[PDB]
Amino acid sequence: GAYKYIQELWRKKQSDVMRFLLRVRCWQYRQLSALHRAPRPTRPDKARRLGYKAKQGYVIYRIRVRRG
Amino acid sequence: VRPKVLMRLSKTKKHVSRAYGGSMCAKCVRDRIKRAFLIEEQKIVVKVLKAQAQSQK
Amino acid sequence: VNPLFEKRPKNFGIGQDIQPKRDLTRFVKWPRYIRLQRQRAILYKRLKVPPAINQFTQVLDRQTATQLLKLAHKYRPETKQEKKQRLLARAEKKAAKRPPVLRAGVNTVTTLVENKKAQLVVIAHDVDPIELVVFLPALCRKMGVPYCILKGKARLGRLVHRKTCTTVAFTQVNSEDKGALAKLVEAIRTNYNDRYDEIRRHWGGNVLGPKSVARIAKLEKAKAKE
Amino acid sequence: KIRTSPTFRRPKTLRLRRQPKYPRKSAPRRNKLDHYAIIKFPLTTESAMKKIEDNNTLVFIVDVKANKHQIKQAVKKLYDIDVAKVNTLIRPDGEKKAYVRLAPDYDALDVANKIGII
Amino acid sequence: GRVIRGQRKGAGSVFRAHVKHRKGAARLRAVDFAERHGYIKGIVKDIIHDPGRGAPLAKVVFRDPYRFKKRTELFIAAEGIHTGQFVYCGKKAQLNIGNVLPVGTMPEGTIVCCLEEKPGDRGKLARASGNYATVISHNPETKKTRVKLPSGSKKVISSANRAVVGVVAGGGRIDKPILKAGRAYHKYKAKRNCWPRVRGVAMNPVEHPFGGGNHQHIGKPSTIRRDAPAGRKVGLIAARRTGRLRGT
RNA sequence: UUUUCACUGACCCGGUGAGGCGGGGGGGCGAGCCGGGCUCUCGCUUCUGGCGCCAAGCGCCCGGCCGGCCGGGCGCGACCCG
RNA sequence: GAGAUGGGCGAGCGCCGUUCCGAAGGGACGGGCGAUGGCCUCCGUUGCCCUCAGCCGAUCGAAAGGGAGUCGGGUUCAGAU
Ligand SMILES: [Mg+2]
Ligand SMILES: [Mg+2]
Ligand SMILES: [Mg+2]
Ligand SMILES: [Mg+2]
Ligand SMILES: [Mg+2]
Ligand SMILES: [Mg+2]
Ligand SMILES: [Mg+2]
Repeated sequence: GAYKYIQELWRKKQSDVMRFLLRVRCWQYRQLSALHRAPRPTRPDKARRLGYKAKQGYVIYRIRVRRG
Repeated sequence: VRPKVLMRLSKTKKHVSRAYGGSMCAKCVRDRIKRAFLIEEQKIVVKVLKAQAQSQK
Repeated sequence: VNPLFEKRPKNFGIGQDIQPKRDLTRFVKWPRYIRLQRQRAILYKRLKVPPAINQFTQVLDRQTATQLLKLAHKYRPETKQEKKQRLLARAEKKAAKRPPVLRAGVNTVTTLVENKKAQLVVIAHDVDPIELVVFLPALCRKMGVPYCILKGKARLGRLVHRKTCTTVAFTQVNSEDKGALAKLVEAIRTNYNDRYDEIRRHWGGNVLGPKSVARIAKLEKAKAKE
Repeated sequence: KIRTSPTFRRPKTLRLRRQPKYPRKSAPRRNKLDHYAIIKFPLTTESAMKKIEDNNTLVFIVDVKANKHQIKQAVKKLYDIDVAKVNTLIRPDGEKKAYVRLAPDYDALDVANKIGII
Repeated sequence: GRVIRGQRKGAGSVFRAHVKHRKGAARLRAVDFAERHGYIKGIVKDIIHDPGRGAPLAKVVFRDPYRFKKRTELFIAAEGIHTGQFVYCGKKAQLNIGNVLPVGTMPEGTIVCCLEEKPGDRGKLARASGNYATVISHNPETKKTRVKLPSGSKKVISSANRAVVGVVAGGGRIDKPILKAGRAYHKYKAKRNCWPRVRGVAMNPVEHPFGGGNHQHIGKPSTIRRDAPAGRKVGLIAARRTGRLRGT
């Protein structure tokens, strides 16, 4: 299953691959607004293990919180 | 008359029979005509002198 | 011709005559979403893309892609209406073999790869989280099965009757297609499986803008002159 | 196509028109402000009598939601007479008095006789 | 204690400027292709006085080079400009009073008014009555020039920014002494509510760090440090020196 | 590890109705070199309180009625790539 | 001067902000396409395409400011341009 591989990728957040991904995604979400609807979950494995299913009636909202 | 009274009035009473009639005084109208003609004439002169100089060079 | 007819040329000098309506598409204030989706590509050109992602840019050439698609067209999964017809036919025959087919889906393909039941693997290059398939080429190389990168998850999902599919795999083929498949497999293996060392050490990106490189070229040319 | 303006405007899209799969309400409401409910009773004071005798007018008290057009139509419907003009005011009590002048060929005395005020 | 008035001035309740009868913000022409490469000419139509500003303003009419219109702009009037004059804005407009052109093309020693502090800013420096700036020297590489501001400071700016040629009109306004509080009152009524200044020593200690005492005396050094909190930072603010000047 | 210099892609400032930005071609003027090429420059508006938009013209297609009459489309004019 | 939408901030009720980080126009001289009524003449109501098009920002804010248009005589007990 690919979900386990994705799990270890997201556990290895410190590598150069994940550093590139987090940099790019953070820049993009920063350009976007503070409250918008994501068409798809960015981490399907994590959403699924939190309780998400690819059905009708499930929605994902990507939102930004000022830090500190 | 007041601005909204001019709806009732007719065009003849509102303006005068001339170019720019009822919008600019006759003095400045004739000055504008003379200015236009003289500027065009000097433009022709400058063009012909420039072309003659270019031909000479 | 009428002597009245005469050209009236327009002089578009500075401050002389009103400029014509020319193309302004390079200076339009585009909306935010267009601006974002273009600047993301610009940053992908700018930043040094790690090889794990850069490997998806080097893609299968057009002729081999066409041959792969025309071979795979013979094994598209059946449609819902075809399955309904098969259900009616089997009910009729009972009241009166499983042919080989493409295996679509990243989980199916990865389990087939790690079980060694796939004769080649087709991978999309533009999965919008790349991490769904970024691991796959290394897995396929280690297990030995050949793998290829095909331009377009949309065209890949056209084979199945779905909007999009990330990856598909050939598990088994037919006698009339063994030779064509073998030739395709060997071409793909030469291009992808055997080059994996420089694929894995091939960094990407790290290219400057056109104006930047132009001014650097001007500077170096001046330096070379003196 | 080439762009001639440096601005981007939202393109005009097709706006489809409402077709309800079922009416929101079961039936249209009943007009509760009809001719009978718009006129309450005619005044019978000395001022009213003087007006009906002299100015050929009829004095009525109507409800506060009536306008001159509705009052004129209601008088025409109820009493089968022609109406020239209507004056209206709201009394300090809250009722809205109406002065209804009739066409010159009707007689306000006769209209009052038939309506029942005298 | 209580919040002092210099500290109250920040909220701008009754201390905002009076700007109803002002005629607009005086700005230079916007940067475009025409003035970046060549030049365009505009007619001077009126010379107006706006409230609150000593220098007069000029209303200059240009024609749009991209569509059939006429663009009207309000400038800081330089000395000697008259209505009906022609003024030329651009990179290659000849150097004479009234015209605006970048400081990178004028010869050194040129007197300049309504200088532009950064390119595109449309004029920020030397725009009060009777003031001007002077081009000092050019740096052909790095595209920078040195100018002398009316306060005497020498500043380095990019040579790609425009600037009016000449000196701002209305010089010597300070020469005439205001003789009466009436004239002073009329002066500051057109600017803001700040005129009738009340001394700190005349106040109460709850109201000012100087107020109080049986004698009107400050009672503490008038020079306060730069890093003093608001409500204490009064007097001579971080004075390098004090007293009557003796020499330069 | 640090100092300086340099770059731009995060980040920040300004202007605009985000209207001509960077290269290459083309053309004019000289200068130096033997009709040809190389380096450099510029490309159209400064006597006057006037006017200036909604293309003239050229080339190529097609439509309608009877070579004649009416009415359309495309490109150049307004260089090409980013 | 007050005040929404966008945006930003805020544990939160909400606040800042008034053109500022918005794809901010539902209009039209006119031509064509397709349907309709009126003696389908010519026009009108029309849906689409072609073409044209900036607002200083929704909205509130004066019975002394801006703001077309009524005067004379008579009449009641108490109302009169
Ligand atoms: Mg007249
Ligand atoms: Mg005061
Ligand atoms: Mg005291
Ligand atoms: Mg104290
Ligand atoms: Mg508010
Ligand atoms: Mg009023
Ligand atoms: Mg009034």
